[PDB]
Amino acid sequence: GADRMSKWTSKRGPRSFRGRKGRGAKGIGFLTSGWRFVQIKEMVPEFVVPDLTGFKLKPYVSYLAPESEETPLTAAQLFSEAVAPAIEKDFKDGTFDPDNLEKYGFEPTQEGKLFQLYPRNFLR
Amino acid sequence: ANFVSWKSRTKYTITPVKMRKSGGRDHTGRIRVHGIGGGHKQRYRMIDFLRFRPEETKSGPFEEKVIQVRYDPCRSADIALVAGGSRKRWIIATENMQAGDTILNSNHIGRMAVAAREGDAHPLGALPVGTLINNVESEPGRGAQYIRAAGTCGVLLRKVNGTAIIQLPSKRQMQVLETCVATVGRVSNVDHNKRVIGKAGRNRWLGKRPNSGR
Amino acid sequence: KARGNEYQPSNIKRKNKHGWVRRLSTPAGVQVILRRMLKGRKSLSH
Amino acid sequence: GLEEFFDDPKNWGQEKVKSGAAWTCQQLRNKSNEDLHKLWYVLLKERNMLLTLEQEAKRQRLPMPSPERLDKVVDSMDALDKVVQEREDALRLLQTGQERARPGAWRRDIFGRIIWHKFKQWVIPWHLNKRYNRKRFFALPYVDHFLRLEREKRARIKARKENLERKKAKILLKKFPHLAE
Amino acid sequence: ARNVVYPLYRLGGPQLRVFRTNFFIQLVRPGVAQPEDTVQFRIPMEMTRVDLRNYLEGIYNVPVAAVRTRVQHGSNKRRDHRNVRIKKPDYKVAYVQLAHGQ
Amino acid sequence: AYEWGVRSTRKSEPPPLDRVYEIPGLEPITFAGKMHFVPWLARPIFPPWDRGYKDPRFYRSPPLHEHPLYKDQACYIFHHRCRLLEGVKQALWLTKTKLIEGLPEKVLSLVDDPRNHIENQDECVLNVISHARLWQTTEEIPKRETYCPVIVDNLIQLCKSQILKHPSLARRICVQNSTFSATWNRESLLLQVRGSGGARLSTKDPLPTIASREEIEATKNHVLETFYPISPIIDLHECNIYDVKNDTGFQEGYPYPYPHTLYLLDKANLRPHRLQPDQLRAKMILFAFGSALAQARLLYGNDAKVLEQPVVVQSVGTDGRVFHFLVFQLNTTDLDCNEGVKNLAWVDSDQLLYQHFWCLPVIKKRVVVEPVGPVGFKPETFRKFLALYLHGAA
Amino acid sequence: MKYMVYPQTFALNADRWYQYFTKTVFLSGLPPPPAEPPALDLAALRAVACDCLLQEHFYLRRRRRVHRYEESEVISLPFLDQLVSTLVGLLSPHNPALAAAALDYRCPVHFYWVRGEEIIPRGHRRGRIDDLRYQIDDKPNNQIRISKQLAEFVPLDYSVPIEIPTIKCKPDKLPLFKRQYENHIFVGSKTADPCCYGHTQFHLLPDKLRRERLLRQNCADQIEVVFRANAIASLFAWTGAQAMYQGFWSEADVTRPFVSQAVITDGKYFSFFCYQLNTLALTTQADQNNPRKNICWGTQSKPLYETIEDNDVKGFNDDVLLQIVHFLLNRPKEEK
RNA sequence: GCUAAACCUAGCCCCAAACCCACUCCACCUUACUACCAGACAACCUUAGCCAAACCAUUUACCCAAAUAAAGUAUAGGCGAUA
RNA sequence: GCUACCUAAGAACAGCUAAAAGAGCAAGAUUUAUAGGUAGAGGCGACAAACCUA
RNA sequence: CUCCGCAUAAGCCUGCGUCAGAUUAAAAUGAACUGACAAUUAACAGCCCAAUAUCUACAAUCAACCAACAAGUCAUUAUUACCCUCACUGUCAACCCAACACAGGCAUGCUCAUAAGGAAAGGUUAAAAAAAGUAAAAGGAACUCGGCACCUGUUUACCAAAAACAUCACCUCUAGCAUCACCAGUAUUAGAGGCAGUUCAGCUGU
Ligand SMILES: [K+]
Ligand SMILES: [Mg+2]
Ligand SMILES: [Mg+2]
Ligand SMILES: [Mg+2]
Ligand SMILES: [Mg+2]
Ligand SMILES: [Mg+2]
Ligand SMILES: [Mg+2]
Ligand SMILES: [Mg+2]
Ligand SMILES: [Mg+2]
Ligand SMILES: [Mg+2]
Repeated sequence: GADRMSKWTSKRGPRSFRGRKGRGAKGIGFLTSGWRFVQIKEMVPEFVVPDLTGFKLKPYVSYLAPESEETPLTAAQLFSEAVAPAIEKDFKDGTFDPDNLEKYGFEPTQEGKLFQLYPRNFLR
Repeated sequence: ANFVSWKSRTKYTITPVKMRKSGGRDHTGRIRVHGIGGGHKQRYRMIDFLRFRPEETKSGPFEEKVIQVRYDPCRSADIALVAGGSRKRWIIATENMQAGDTILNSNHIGRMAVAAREGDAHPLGALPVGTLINNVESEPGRGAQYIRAAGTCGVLLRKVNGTAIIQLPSKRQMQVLETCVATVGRVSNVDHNKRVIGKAGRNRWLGKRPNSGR
Repeated sequence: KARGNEYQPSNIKRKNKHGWVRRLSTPAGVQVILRRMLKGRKSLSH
Repeated sequence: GLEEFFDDPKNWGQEKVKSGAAWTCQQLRNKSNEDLHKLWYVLLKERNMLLTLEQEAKRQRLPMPSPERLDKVVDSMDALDKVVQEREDALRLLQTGQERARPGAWRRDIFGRIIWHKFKQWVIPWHLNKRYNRKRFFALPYVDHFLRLEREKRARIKARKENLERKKAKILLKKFPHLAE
Repeated sequence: ARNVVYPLYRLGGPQLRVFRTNFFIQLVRPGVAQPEDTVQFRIPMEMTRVDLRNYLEGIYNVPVAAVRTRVQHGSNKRRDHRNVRIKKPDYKVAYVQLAHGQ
Repeated sequence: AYEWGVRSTRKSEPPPLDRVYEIPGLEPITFAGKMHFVPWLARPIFPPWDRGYKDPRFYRSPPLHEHPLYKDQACYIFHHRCRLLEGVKQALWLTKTKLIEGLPEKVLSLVDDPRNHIENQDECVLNVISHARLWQTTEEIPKRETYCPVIVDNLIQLCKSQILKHPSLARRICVQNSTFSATWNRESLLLQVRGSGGARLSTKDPLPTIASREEIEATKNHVLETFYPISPIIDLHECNIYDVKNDTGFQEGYPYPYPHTLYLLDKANLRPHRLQPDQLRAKMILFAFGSALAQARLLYGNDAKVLEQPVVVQSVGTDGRVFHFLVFQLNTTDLDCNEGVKNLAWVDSDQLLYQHFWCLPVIKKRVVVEPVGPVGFKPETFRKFLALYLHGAA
Repeated sequence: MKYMVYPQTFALNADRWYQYFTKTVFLSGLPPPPAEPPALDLAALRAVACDCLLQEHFYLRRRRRVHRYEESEVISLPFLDQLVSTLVGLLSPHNPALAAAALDYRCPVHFYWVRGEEIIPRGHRRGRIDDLRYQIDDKPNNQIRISKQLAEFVPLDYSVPIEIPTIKCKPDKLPLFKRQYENHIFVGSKTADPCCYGHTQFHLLPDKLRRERLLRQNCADQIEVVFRANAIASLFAWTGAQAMYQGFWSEADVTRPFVSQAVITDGKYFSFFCYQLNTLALTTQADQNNPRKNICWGTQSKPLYETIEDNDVKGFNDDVLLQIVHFLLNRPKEEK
């Protein structure tokens, strides 16, 4: 008699089932003695909203705009525009040496960084 | 959930321990012994059967005072709360055990037969020949496994070459070393057999359901 | 006197008896899931 | 304020509201990260206003004014995510050489299927994790036969589709004989 | 944000921040009579009332006194021509009370 | 000897290790690299894992011996939940005190004259009993966990109305949640008393000494009775991690440092949880002794000498219906030896305020046999209660 | 089914909604002085007030650590008990009634009443008239019950131009929730108790409503609302229960006012309220042409002290303390 | 005159040839589709009965790498059936 | 999830004779909610060779 | 009329709210069917807790007196560790399991006759037969298979009888022992068996 096809949700089942299951909201704390909930400020996502005053970009773009070819960014293109110039200058001056990759922005490891690329430890 | 034995407590205590009935089923959940089921809820009192168990620091013979003698739902005999030093424990009560009495537990074999005092625990070899004994152990330090029921008492027939011959309540000779502790006297509730159940309903209270063979 | 009312719905019983975790608990139950996957069942289990 | 959720009071009631084109990925790619961050909230407030108007139109049982505005805003925000994701993706490759942001591994499951298992974050090591260890990332021999039946089921479906395509081609030639080639 | 892994927080770690939230909300007309200081929203399932208060205050600069939410069940009664149930999606409803007597 | 804990309930023994570990120079290939178990690879051996930081909700405490306060010599602590097997007799030995049946003449004398009795005392006391046992809550029959605290509080409030007659009663306060600690040695046994629970009646002035020096010296002849084969420290918490410190319960400068009276409540609904009459009196002696000892050690230091100015502390113990009264004088702080001057304790026991209470009328054959209200009320008990309260202010 | 009315509530602007449910008009300040055509030892009362404030905060040694979320129940609650229990004893010579009064500790006060009607919106009972039922289950920290009623603050037919607030939506939007359970009318003791009249009530606001939390929740204007809502609900429930203990009800309205006083504090800030119950005819029928209104007087919360450093209380406000004494010195008028 | 009737596609079957499958994001072995705590449960072991012998009791079949032929031959078998 | 038995932890039972508590008239070898266990060469059965979702 | 009703639990999952409909019930207002729109807001409830050692003989019954037996839901301390806060989820209905003439089933609290909840008659006629109810001269079971008035426990039947099984007692049988049943038991124990009212008077459409 039970409905197998319908989605299983916290509305279904007895009181124990309904309390335990949630709707996908991320937890922001823990439960202590007496079912008291302690909210951890750091767990609560902090919205980083910028100052939009004096900002020229708007939701839409004027139709009188030169269409351009789509060129997705690649790791090579980023290297040629952000890292290649510094190495090219140093190589001419002979200052460049392999041991000093970090001078041009290379990170040997992600440990100790606030925003680590892999494994990603920051929200969108 | 599969059967888990309630007998999981590892530390001795005099506090009654909550018991779980089996209903005649083994760990497989199938009936092994028929006619077992229901009854009144019972709490287990950890009975100490190694009468001669001195305290951790102390050693040698010691004495205990009978604080209380009370009914036990888990056995036919009555039990006695005995306090010695800073430790209390549950023991089996003798026929004349009473509150306030002092009892002795010794593991010393005298050159002769020490005077037999009810409720004391001496080595079989020390006990006089032809004395009613109870709570006898097969091996030194094993703990009393025999003559533990209400009103039961074995006799020490003879002591020969470091061994003792005792008559079990079933009139069967048993031979044990002379360093095996035992308790002088009959077990409490000598009139246990006399009691009449009277009503079929009483059997259900004792946790015994109908058993039909065919 | 009642007839045809064998079903006494209980979500706890239904999940425990026929649930996903129950099926995976034994090799026979896993094969139950495999057969239903092969047949293309919309609901593999309760 | 709360009025940001609604369109310019002048526009209320107007059958249409003229709007510009959606941002393209190339246009956004020229902008800086700080500009994209500010543009996101500019687009976000516009999207919330349009979503609000769309719902009120249903409540009033009337058509939504200029519904294509919502399609444009969703296109621009999707493009903004792609442009920002590409920058992070390219940066990750250079610094770590990792294709994906989230660690994972190819695993076999209890059903014998090969799956990409995305890793979750834990405070304790896996060998001490009671719940994680209950999961079985292997299949036993009894799964082998079902894998063969599943493979043969896949082959039957593929064979039917290929056969049908060839049949349709013959029907096409029957109706259009010049297509013989 | 929704459909994104949250960086696990350990005691004493940095604050969790979301630079480009993908939460989109709808301000809606109440179906029934509400107090003057009450504003009703439809928000995503994953958005908590704490998120909504920060979301409105941070992005819209709306002082929020109280926030309450509930999960509205969407009817699954409708059947298509194949006699297959059609699911109206469940959505979350939020009730926001404006601060400062607004 | 029968061992407790059946094998089936004990943790299963580790599986037999793979034999590849036995072979020297061979590295067993394990599933540790896979990060999950597989039956066809050897089980890894994992090094003990440490979190590396502090996480309160998952904290583990160090081994007991490593604790900073761990001591090789055990200390026996008496607390509110300690139930003495020998009751008062054990308490008398532990505190090196002599027991005198009844209360002192000085205390009782205060209530001897009618001018000290409260107006309509019997009517007022009867209302207190009816309020706590019948009227206080919506429940038909209030339970001991509620009526026992209320009856004592109201009785103290009834005695507090005499501030009009005796203005000195303004110099006393009733303190809740106060705790005191006193440590002393008896026959080389380290003893401690951690006092908690009940109400502490505090006064700005010390109580007068009940017994003169002549009576204090007469105690030398008295010999502390002993119980054998029961230890004096039975039913006490044998503690190995402890601090040998003396605490009256308040920091320096408290306007009411002197513990006038200690009120102890046996407010347990279940009879087994409730203390026995003799056990409750034993708790009163130790708590009264503990409070007095804490005062003596504070004023006169940690030395073990006969006190020139003894300390008097009173205690009242009740379960809501039965009251026990105690006056304790700390004559000596030299407790290590049985011989010498001994402390004096005046104990009045098993004083019933009322025999029984009927919350509902008893009806037999549709006739009201017994009406609701206190049964067998004994106003004498309250006079003893009033006498202890008036003591030191009248 | 009835609405659970919580005197200590988190609902925004609850005081306005509670005024409608109880038909209560709220006035600022205290009631006009009682017209009338053993000195008070202020130095001894200030000392005792500071000896209770410093015992809990400083002198008393705590075995365990007191966390911020326990202060209200570990420090504030015991302080209020002693402050009341000691002032009543010290002031008993000045006010004879206190000597025979009954002092309660966290005793329940219940009041059940009907106010207004509704049309059942849904179900098999849709369209039928149903009474709007309300229940208050209060638990004041301390309360003083006397055996003789206090004097009224204004006449029974006292009227004011201030209108009673109305609501344009259902009470559920406060928010308010309905539950069905025992309907209790309780003054803190059963009817048999001779002490069936109310003197003063002492309320400690819960930690959830602490001033600090309200400030960071953008609810600074709600600080005074919490105090007012607590007083209106609690004193209405208490006086209403007292009137129903004398046989009065909606169809047999009170023939004399029923007054009571409340002191509402969070452990540092104190508020003083006076309530006069003039009518119980609150049902649509009984309240058809009923001109009587219930009156509640209240003051703005003031700090008793500013800070406590070690054993020194800095900033003790005698005005707040004297106001507590004035409430405790109110006595039932004696007969000729 | 109603009810109806009529239809040609959807796809499917058998071969041949080629060795197939599958990580947007998020969720999913706990009550699957559930962000976030000291694991420990671990897989391996003759297929059976029976088509037939007109019953049934030993006895017959379902795989191991080249179509054909040797050959239904050698051989096995209540020397029966049959293999 | 029926039913039989059992386990865990719950719950219900007016009046009347009323000593005795008892299917007396109208508190028990009673009834009952919840979760769990025992499975077909079997289980369970105050044994009808009954019952174990016809 | 009330047989209930309201609420909770369990189950169920939008399933008589608004608007519209050409759909639907006997019914071209109603609508539980279709389309669109709206809705149930936490205080109630669910969702809990740092470690190690240690503590926990005294039922309940108005718990007092007098009592018992089947022997019982209710408790800590020591030291270490810990400064933070109100998230998440259930909340609608004329509703479930059934049966398809409610045939029936369904836990708890409160109300104890309702302040809540409901409608036995589509209209007519007033034949038979049939069902139920009521009244009935004289008689009062006549004529009819048969009217009405060695303990205990289940069973078919029911006023019931009977037998069967169970079982107190009784009897024989096997067993000298412990860490999963028996049993945390020990021959005064455990298990397996056997146990051999009529007549009369009175009343009734029988
Ligand atoms: K439903
Ligand atoms: Mg909610
Ligand atoms: Mg709650
Ligand atoms: Mg509801
Ligand atoms: Mg009605
Ligand atoms: Mg009808
Ligand atoms: Mg008809
Ligand atoms: Mg007749
Ligand atoms: Mg005849
Ligand atoms: Mg006759």
